Amino acid sequence: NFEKIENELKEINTNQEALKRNFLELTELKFILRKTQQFFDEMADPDLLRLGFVAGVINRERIPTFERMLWRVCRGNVFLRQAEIENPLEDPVTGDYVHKSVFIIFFQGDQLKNRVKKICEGFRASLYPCPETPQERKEMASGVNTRIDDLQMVLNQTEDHRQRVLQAAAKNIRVWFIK
Amino acid sequence: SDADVQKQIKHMMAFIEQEANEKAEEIDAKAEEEFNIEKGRLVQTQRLKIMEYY
Amino acid sequence: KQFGPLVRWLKVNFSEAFIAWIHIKALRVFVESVLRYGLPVNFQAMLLQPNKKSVKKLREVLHELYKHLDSSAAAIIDAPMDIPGLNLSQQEYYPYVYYKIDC
Amino acid sequence: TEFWLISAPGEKTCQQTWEKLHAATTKNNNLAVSSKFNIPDLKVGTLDVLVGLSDELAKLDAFVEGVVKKVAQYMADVLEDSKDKVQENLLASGVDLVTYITRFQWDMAKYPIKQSLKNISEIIAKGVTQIDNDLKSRASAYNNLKGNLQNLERKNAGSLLTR
Amino acid sequence: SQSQGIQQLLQAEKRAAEKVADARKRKARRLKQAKEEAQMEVEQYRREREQEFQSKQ
Repeated sequence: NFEKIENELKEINTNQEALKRNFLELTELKFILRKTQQFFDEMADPDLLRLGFVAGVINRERIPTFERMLWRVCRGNVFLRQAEIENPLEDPVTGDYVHKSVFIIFFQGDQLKNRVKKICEGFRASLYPCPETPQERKEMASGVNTRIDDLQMVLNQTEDHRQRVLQAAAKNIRVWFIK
Repeated sequence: SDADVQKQIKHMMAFIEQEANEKAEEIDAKAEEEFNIEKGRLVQTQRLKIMEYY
Repeated sequence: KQFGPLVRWLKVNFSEAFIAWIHIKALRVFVESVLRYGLPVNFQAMLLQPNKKSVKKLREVLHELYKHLDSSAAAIIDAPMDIPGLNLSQQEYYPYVYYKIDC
Repeated sequence: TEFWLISAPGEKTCQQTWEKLHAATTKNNNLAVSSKFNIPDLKVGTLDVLVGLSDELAKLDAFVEGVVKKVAQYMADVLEDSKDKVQENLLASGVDLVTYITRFQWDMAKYPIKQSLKNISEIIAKGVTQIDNDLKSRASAYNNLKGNLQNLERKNAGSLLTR
Repeated sequence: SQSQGIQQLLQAEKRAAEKVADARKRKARRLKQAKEEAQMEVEQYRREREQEFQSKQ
């Protein structure tokens, strides 16, 4: 009884962290996917390989230094854009709710790609994969919109299972301890 | 700022223009070279086959 | 026997070595000028020698002049240390392309 | 001595920048002597290629700084008995080093302007590395000869036991 | 306001991509023209040596 109780507790505890991380990642990806189309909101005439493109999210109070460092390392021609993501969102690894800005960078080739990705990783941002075309955007949007709800569902049900089993343990632990 | 935006965009359009120009001229030179050398190849081998025939 | 030939060889070779040095300086200047001021090419650089204790006022006035010739909206004020990654900044920055020769 | 190179970025026309940087500046005050660097109008590669050349010529400058002044160091060390007036013993050409630099221009005869900055920098780097190895060999040979003469001095030095 | 930058960048990318695509099409077309001209010159040599062979006979 003790072995099973503690083992199931350990397993759920461990799995909860991974599910939390993935759910938060997918939430941030969903937000970025949302704002990307607004960034394309000029004129939709087209029905739907030299410019490279990346996107991610940063914390506030970094934005000006980050922007100027990009502008200084890749002088005058790394096209960075950004916008606010209202309401905080937990950092999956840092574990802090903090104000966030979604950001994009466009570049011309491999040499600039290297610098951009390296400076991003140095500033410890979060990129996640991003699309290039409207149908890719819809694919990713649906893929994250199902998975976020799925992971939230399983997280909540498994936490309820934690509650049930932990109540069952606490109801009897003192007698278990004494025995 | 707006000045930065317009100047940066001007520079990027100029550089993509010149990148396209470079690729176009490079493919032009390669197409001409391969035009000449494909003439060489085909003409020479087929003419040598004709040499053997005659 | 050997001192004379060595001095002659070094005399001739320093000329070529330094000419190459300034060639690299010029190519550096051109690439950085294009990047800073994308095409078309419009960079006719200046060679400047500062006078006695002129540096302070000289660079103050140069910065004041170049405020708008190169955007003041970025950099200049401060910068962290970008060690992580392929490359990091080893040079000061200003509203202009600046390089130097240590003759 | 030290010399500065400043972009002078056009301003819609060369004169409206150069004349103001030179004549207007010097007439404002004599804080610096001014001249033109005579940049060559090289063929421009792709922006990605240019970003690669950014690092290439960032490192190359620091490399040649070492090599050329190593040539100068070994020059002085070989000519130690008369290294005075070092600037003339070094001078590439002209009467003075400043006289030389204030007249610099891209030299076609050594390397041509037509080729890409990649190839031109590679050939210049070949020249500089070969200069480095040539120093390491020939200056080392002269150094070994000088050390041999010092061994002779040791042979002629000290008590009669050591001599 | 913000979107026009991305719009212009994407449209310039499209223009450059179409230009280089047309250039590659040009490469292929000129290569096939070279092939055809090679065949025609082979045919000219074949005709001339056909005449020489008949004269020999």
